[PDB]
Amino acid sequence: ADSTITIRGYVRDNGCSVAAESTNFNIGATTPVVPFRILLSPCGNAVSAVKVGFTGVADSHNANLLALENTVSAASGLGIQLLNEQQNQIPLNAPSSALSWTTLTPGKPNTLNFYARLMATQVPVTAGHINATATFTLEYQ
Amino acid sequence: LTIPQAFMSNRARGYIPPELWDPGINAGLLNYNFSGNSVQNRIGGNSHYAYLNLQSGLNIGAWRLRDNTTWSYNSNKWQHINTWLERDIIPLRSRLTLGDGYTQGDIFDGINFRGAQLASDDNMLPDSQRGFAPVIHGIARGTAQVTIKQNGYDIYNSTVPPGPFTINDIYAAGNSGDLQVTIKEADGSTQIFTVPYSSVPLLQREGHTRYSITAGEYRSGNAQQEKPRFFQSTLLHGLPAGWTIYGGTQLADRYRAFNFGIGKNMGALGALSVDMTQANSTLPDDSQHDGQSVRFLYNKSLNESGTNIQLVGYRYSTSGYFNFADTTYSRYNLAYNKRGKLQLTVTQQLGRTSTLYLSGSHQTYWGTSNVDEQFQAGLNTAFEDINWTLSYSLTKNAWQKGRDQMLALNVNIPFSHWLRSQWRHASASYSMSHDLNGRMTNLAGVYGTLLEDNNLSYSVQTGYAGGGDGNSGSTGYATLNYRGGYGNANIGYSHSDDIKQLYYGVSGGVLAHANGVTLGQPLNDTVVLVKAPGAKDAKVENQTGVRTDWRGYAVLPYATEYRENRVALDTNTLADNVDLDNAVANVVPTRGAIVRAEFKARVGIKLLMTLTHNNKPLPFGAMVTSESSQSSGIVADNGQVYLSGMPLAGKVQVKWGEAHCVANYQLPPESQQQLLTQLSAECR
Amino acid sequence: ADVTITVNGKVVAKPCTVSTTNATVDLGDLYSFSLMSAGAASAWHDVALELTNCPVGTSRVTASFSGAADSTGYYKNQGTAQNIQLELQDDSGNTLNTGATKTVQVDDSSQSAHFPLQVRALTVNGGATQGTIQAVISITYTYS
Amino acid sequence: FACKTANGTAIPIGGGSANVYVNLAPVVNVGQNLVVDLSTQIFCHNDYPETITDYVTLQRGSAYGGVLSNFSGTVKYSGSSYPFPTTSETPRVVYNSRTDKPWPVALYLTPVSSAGGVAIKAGSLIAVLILRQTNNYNSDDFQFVWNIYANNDVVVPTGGCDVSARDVTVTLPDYPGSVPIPLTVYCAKSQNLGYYLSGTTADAGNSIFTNTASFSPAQGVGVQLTRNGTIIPANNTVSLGAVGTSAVSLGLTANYARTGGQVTAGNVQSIIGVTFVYQ
Amino acid sequence: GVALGATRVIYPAGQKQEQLAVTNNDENSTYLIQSWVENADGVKDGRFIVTPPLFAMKGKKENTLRILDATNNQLPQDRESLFWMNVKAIPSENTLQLAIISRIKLYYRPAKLALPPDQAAEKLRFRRSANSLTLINPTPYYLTVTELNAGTRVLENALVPPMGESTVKLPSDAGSNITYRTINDYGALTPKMTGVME
Repeated sequence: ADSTITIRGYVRDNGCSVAAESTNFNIGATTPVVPFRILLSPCGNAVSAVKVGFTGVADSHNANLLALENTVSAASGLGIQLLNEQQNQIPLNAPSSALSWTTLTPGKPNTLNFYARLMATQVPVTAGHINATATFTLEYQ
Repeated sequence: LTIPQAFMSNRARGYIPPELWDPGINAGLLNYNFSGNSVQNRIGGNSHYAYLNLQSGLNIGAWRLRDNTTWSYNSNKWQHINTWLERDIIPLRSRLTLGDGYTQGDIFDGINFRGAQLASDDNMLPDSQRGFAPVIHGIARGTAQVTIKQNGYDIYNSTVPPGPFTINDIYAAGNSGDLQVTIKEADGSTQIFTVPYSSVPLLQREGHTRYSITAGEYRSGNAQQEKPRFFQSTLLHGLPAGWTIYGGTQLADRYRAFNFGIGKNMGALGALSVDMTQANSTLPDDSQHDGQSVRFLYNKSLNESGTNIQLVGYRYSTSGYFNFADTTYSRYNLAYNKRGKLQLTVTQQLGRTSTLYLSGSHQTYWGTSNVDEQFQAGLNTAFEDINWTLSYSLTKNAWQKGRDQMLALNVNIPFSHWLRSQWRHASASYSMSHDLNGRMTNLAGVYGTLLEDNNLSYSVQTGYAGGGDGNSGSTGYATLNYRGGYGNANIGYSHSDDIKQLYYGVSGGVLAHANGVTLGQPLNDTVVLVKAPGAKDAKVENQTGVRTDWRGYAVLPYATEYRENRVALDTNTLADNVDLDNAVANVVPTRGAIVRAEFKARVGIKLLMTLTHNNKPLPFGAMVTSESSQSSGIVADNGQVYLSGMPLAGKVQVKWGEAHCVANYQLPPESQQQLLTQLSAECR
Repeated sequence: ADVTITVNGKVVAKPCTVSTTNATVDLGDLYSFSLMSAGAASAWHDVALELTNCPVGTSRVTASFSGAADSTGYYKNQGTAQNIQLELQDDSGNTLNTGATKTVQVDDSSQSAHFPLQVRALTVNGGATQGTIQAVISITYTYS
Repeated sequence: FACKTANGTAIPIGGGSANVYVNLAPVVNVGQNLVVDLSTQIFCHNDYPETITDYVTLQRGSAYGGVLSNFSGTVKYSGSSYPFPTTSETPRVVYNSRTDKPWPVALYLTPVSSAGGVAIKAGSLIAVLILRQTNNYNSDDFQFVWNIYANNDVVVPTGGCDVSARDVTVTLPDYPGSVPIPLTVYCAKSQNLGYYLSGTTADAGNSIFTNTASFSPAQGVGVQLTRNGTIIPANNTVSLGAVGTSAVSLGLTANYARTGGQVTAGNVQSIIGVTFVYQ
Repeated sequence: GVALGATRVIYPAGQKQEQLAVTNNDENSTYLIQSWVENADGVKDGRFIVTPPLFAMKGKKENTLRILDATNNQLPQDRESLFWMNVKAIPSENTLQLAIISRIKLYYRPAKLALPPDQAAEKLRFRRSANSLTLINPTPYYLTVTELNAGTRVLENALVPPMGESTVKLPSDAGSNITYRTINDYGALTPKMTGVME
C-alpha cells in the first residue's frame, strides 16, 4: 500500500562436516579390533549419496595392508587392517570405479563405524612403536 | 559417573559467555540527516523548508554518550532534543541510563523523563531464553533419549542421564501448538506427556526476573504541564506451574500508584493475566481522589482450525482513577476520564493462501456518552505471485462526529511473472480505495531496484482521485532513493492537481577513531568498523552498498548486540595485488559498541616459489618468511610455497627444524600484471 | 464584558509524505547447515521507514503491516526455498506479523516520523531447503 | 374604568394594583434611551363616561426595581418631559371615553456606560410605579402600586451605543484557517470609540487566548484576533474613529496561533470579551 | 570437522578467480588445510591454483579459498570440462590418525554456450541391450544422473560426459520404462523424468 518491504535472498547447500576419531593401541596374527567412527554432521539436505574411500602407504608384504610410519623403532611385518561395519576388508587405495555410493539421511547426523586391527605377517615380528596416518576420502555426488 | 542433568549446570544453545562480549573501541560518532522541500502552488507561490537532524555521540571504553540537535529553516536556530549517557551492567544483566529517557509501558503508562534508570536487559539472554516457554520437568529410569515434537516436527532432541531432568531451552514458539515430550529408555519403554502453552506479553519464563528502577523528573513536551519529580519501580517474576507474579509502584508529590497482578499459562485454555492498580492522585485544583483500575489480558494460540486469539484485553477504571500525566498540569478533560478500554486482535487462516485479520479498540469515558472506536479487518490472498489485499478500516473519535471508513483493494504483481533485463527486480501495484462516502481513488505504480548492487530504488506511481467532495484530480509521486558507501540520498517529486512539491535529502554517518575519519551509511545503535588497510574497494558481502574507503575502512551501520556477527570481505572485488590473510571475522559487540574487524591485506605481487634444498624439495610443513616484507607461508607438496605481498626482488628465510636456508629471487619488472607468478629458488 | 465572542474550531491530523516507498532487504546467500535445526534463524537485517513533512496536527503515526502468512504465522516465502519463513520485528523485540500495527510519535522539531524495523529468515520446522527467498510486506499508515 | 393589553391582560389584584406582561423594544437614542413604551400596550377606557370622569396621575416615589433600581432617566407623561425618579406629583390625565385610547407614558434611561447593557430575563420585575386615581363624581381618590414585568428576554442598552449582537459565536475551519467575526456598532451621536479585548491569554505578549476546551482540548494551539492583518493584544485599546448612526464594522478576524510545542489534534475553544471605551 | 561451502564449483570461462568457503565448527580442534585441483585423469596439472594452498585453522574458524585459473584459454570452448577439487584437513602415542579429504566437482564452463543449463537434463537418450543400458548425452554439459529406476530395480548413478555416453549395468529383472533425475548447477535435484529409447 503506502510502503512495501521486499525481502530477497538465497539459501545454498553445503557439504558434510566430517569429524574423525583417532584410534589408540604364527603368521597372519590379528589383534583384537579397536572401533572408531566418522561423524557426518550437520549434512545438507541435498547431500543424498557420497563415496567413501581409504588411502595410505601400502605395506611391502601386501598392498591391502596400511603400512606403518618409518619410525626409528617400528615393528617389522606389522600393518593395520581396516574393517568396515560388516567386518570386511576395505580395499586400500581403491579407485573411484571400485568405490561405491553410500546413502545418507538428510538432517539427522550420519555415522560410519569402522574397526582397526594390527596384523603381523613377518613372524617373529619385532617390537616397535605403532603409528599410522591414513586418509579418508569423501567424494560428493 | 552418572549424574542427573537437573543440577549439571547445562548451558543453553546459543550461550555466549559474558567474557566474549566486546565493549567496543573509543570513538566519536555523528549522524547527519538533511531533508528539505520546495513547494510550488498555483495560488501562493513558492515555499521552502529544510531540517538538519544531527546526532552526536562518543564511546569511551564502556559508556555511550549521545546527543540530538535539529536546525530548522522555513520560508532558524538549533534546538536541543535529547542527551543521555548509558552503560550496561554485565553482572546484573542490566543497563543504566543517565539523562533524557523514557520508561516502559509494561505496567504503568509510558513516561518521558530526565533522570536515572537501571532496567534489566532481555538481549543479554540467549535466543532460546527470551520470551515464554514451559520448563519441561521429567524423570528417567536410566540413560534415556528425550524428544519434543511440536506440530509433528522434532524441535528438541537430547540424551539424558538417569535421574530427574529439566529442560529450559525451548524457543518461544507458542503459536505452533503443544509440545509432546517423549522419553525413550534404553530397553524401549516410552513415557509420553503433552505440554500445551500460550503466553500473554507479561508472562516470564520460570525463574526469570525482570525489573526496572527509574528516578527522575517527568518531561512532557507541553508548555502548560509541570515537571514533577517521581520514582517508579516495576518487577516481574516467573514462577513454577506456568505462573507469573508482577507488580510495581509510582511515587510522586501528588501521585501514588501501586500495581499488583498475576498471569497464568492455563494451557488448553490459553494464557490469562489479571492485574489491579490503585492510584491516589491530587488534581491540579488541589482535590484528592482515589481509584482502582483492573486489567485482564487473554491470549490463545493457534488451533487446528487455524484461528488464534492474539489478544483480548479489557481495562476498567473507576471514577477516581487518574494517570500520572493527569496530575501534572500547571495550577482540561479531567471530568471525562476513561471508563473502560476493550481491545481485540484475532487471526484466521482460510486455506493455504488466504488469511483473515481482525483488530479493534473501544474506549468509553466517564460522564460523556462519546466512545472512541477503531476497527480494522483485512483479507490477504497469495495466489502464486499476485498478492491481493482487501482491507477495511473504521475510526471514530470521541471529540468529533462522524465515522471515517475506508475500503481498499491492493494488487501486487512482480514483473518476473510476465517475463521469464533490469525489470526482474520490479513489480506493479494497483490500489483502489473507496471512502464509502462517494470518494474513490485509483493508483498505479511501478517500483524496484535499479543498480548493479541494487542500491538505487525507484518508485513511480500515478493516480486519479474523484467523487465525494468533487475535487477530481490526478496525482503522481516519483521517488528515487540511493544507498552508497558514503551515505544515503533521496529525491522525490509529488505533482498534485495544484500543489507541485520537490523533496530532497541526504543522510549519513561519520566515525572518528585513532585511524582518522570514516564515512558511511546512517549508523544504527551498534556499529562495526571494517579495518582492512590496503583494500581500496572490497565489498562487505551480505551488506547493500557497503564498500571500503580509499584507505580501507568501512563502517557497517547495523550489528546485532550480544550476538555473533560475521563480517566478511568479498574476494572477487579485491585488487589484483591484494590478498587477505583471512577474509572473514567474527564480532560479539555490546549495545552501542563500535567494534573493529581488523583484516590483514598484504599488498604486492603474489608468487608460488618452488624451493629446492640439497637438490631435493623442501620438507612438508616447513615455515617460510620474507625478510623485507611480512609475508609467511607453509611449504606444501613438491616444495611449493605461496607468498602474498612480496617485493619485486628480496630474500626468503626457510625454517623446518633446529634459519636453515636462504632464497633469493629476481622477477622481471613486468611480472606485476599477472595475478599469480611461479618461479624456482635454491638454498645454501 | 460588553460583547462576548465564542471562537470554536478543531485541529485535525493530516497525512504526511512517505520517504521510503519500496524498501528492500537483501539477506544475501544463506547456508543450509546454519538453518537446519528447528527455530534456527539468519542474521537480523535492519530496514527503516521514514516519513517527512508531517503537517502540524499530526502527532502520531500508526503503521499496519500485511502479508501472506503461512500456517506458522510468519510471512510466507514465495521463492523456491521451503521450510523457511520471513520474520519482521521492531527494535523493541515485538513480532510485527501480518495485521500488526505499531505507533510512533512525530518529532516536532523536524516534523518527521521513523519506524525502526529488522527482518530475518528463520526455519520453524527445521530443514531449510535450498532455493530462492522472496517476500513482500505492505505497510499502510494512519495519522492521528 | 377598565384597562387591558392585547398580549398579557393581567388580572388586577388588590384593588387598582396590577402587574403587566409587555414586550420590550429598547433603542438607543440621543440624550436618553427608551426602555418601555406603554402607549402601544396599555389601553384604558371609562365604563361610564357620562356619569364619572377619571383622573389618573403618577405620585412621587415611582422608581425601578432589582438591577435597574440604581438607574434613572425621564418619563414622557402625555408628551411632557418629567425627571425620573418621581420626586413630585405629575399633572393628571383625564379619562371620559369608552374607547381604548393609548396611555401616553414613555420610560427612558440615562446613559451611564459607553456601550454596555444589562440583561433582564422574562418574568422579572423592572419598574414599580405609584398611581393615584380620582374622579369627578365624588371625592373617591385611591392610590395603588403597579409592577411592570417582562414577558421576553432582551438586553436594554445602558450606554450611548448599540451593537449587532451581544453574543457572537464563530467556527473556524480546521487548522489552519480564519473567520471574520460578524459584529458592528452604531451610536446615537458621532463620537469616538475604543475597544479592548479580554480573556485568559497564553503567550507573554497577551495576544494568544488560551484554548479553554472542555472535552479533548487541542494542546499547543490557541486563538488570536486580528484586524486588517494586525495582531490585537488583550487589554489594548483599538480606536474605531468617528462612529455615527451608521453601523461600523470592527473588522475582527479570528485566527489560529501556536502557543507551545507539539500540536495535538482535538477541539479548540476560546471565549473573548470586548469592552467599549469612550475616547 | 571441516566443511566445504558447496558440493560443486562452476567456473565460468574468462573469470579472474572463483571463491569457496571452508568452515571448522570444532572449538578445540586444529587443522592444516591443503587444497588442490586435479584434472579428469586424477593427476595434479596445476591448471587451477587454490590459494592459500596450505593454511592452518585454529578452533572454530571460517576461511575463504580462491581458485585461480591458469588455462589461458587453452581448453576446449565448445564443451564443459571436469576437474576434481580436493580439500584435505590434516589434524594437528600409538595412535592411528585420519586426514579427511573432501572431493567436489569443478565444472569449467566455456562462455557463449548454446543450450541453457536448465534444459540440458531433458535431452538425454537411452538404449537398452543385453544386461547393459547406455545413456547418450548430446548436450555440451556434464550430466549427473541419479536415482535411475528401470521399472522397479534401482540402477547406479552416473556422470555422462558432454556430447558423450556412459554405460550402466542392467539386471534382467527390469521394467520397460526408466525414470531418472539429474543434479543441476546449484546441487539441487531436478524433477523426475522419463527416458526415451534410441
